[PDB]
Amino acid sequence: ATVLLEVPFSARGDRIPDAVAELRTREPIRKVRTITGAEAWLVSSYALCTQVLEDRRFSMKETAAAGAPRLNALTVPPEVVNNMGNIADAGLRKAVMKAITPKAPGLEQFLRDTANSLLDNLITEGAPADLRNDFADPLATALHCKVLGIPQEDGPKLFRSLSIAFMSSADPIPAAKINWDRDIEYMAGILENPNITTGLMGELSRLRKDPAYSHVSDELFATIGVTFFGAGVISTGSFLTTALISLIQRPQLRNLLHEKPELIPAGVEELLRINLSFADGLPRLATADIQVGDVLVRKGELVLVLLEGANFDPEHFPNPGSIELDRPNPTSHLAFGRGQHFCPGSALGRRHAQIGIEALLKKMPGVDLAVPIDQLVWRTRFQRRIPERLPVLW
Ligand code: HEM
Ligand SMILES: Clc1[nH]c2ccccc2c1-c1nn(-c2ccccc2)cc1Cn1ccnc1
Repeated sequence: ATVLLEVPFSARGDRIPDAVAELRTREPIRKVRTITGAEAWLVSSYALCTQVLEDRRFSMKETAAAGAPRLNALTVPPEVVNNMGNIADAGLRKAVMKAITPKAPGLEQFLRDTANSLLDNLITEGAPADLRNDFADPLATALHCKVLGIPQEDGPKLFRSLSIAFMSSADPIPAAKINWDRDIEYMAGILENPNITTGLMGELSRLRKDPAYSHVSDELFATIGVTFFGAGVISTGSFLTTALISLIQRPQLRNLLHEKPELIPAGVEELLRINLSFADGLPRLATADIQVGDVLVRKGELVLVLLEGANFDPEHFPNPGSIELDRPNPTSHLAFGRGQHFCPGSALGRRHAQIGIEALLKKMPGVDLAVPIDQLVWRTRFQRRIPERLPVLW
């Protein structure tokens, strides 16, 4: 006898397990066990993944309900699960979304300058270089300090919360509350700080004193800062790190993009499609009995939407493991989700990766791994897949 299939399958972010394709073919919705011991339905085809994400009766908010089957323990207060809904109810969605586009004057130049400085320091120090800890993550951190309007020198401390805050744990995590409460106090201070006049926190600080927002809570204003910094930094740093691996493993593509950088946006869209940065399926709780494929999902059950299930589905993306810059459906992947909860940072995440890759290919056209790929150490029980270090030479 064997136990019920456990998720996640593998923390490795450099290859998809052969098993995903066999599951998609045989049982594109099927029962699994999460690290908490809960049962869940794992959805792994493009068609069924999009069905679940576009039907709000598969609820994000309700995943936080006491007593629900859980993917993992919350590392945030349960109200944060409904963060975007709370932002919309407060009348803040348009302003928040406008502040996190990559369009502010100077933003892209700042990204380019920062990437080039980071790369020059690595070149000066000499190979090998760690492209996660000394390039992708500092680039993400610097970007989000700029986007939020907060001092660059405050970035590293906020960043160091994230190796715990985005854990995927069976049990509550005492350090997550300590860091959460500290980071909330920081953002509350930022809202009171008269020098903070630009970016997301500068805008929230003005709206906070506007009569139309006088009953929006100071807790929610601070929560927006903490959550958008953390989600954006972990998501862009992790995605860029594992996209760099996929690029380095493809010398012909690396060379093509170095030679024709106008193709980098199309290359980044494929790197998004094939990205394994999300370590777990996206969780939703059924609020009704709903037919998904051959399974009648019952009210109260947990559903997990496997992004790489959709994004490597050959029925939607032929030759799914190959990076093709001429696909007819290039942005139709699920790397940013789909539906009500589609990532509000998508444009920023694209631009962070495009500029980081453009800068890397110009400065380090010969970039290559400095260790055999199997020597990368994949972080476990985390909400992202990332190598602890990414050692390269050039
Ligand atoms: C390449 C980078 C990124 C990737 C791959 C990514 C991916 C995703 C995905 C898949 C979702 C959907 C979650 C769900 O439906 O359960 C999402 C939601 C979200 N992302 Fe991103 N993200 C990235 C960058 C960012 C950035 C830069 C920010 C902010 C600065 C951000 C903020 C958020 C927020 C606040 C949500 C929640 C939306 C909601 O619950 O409605 N993300 N992201
Ligand atoms: Cl949840 C959720 N929903 C969101 C919607 C919009 C932005 C963020 C979130 C989060 C979230 N924030 N966060 C966090 C923790 C500390 C600092 C900054 C962020 C970790 C998670 C994810 N997590 C937690 C428990 N299980 C999953």
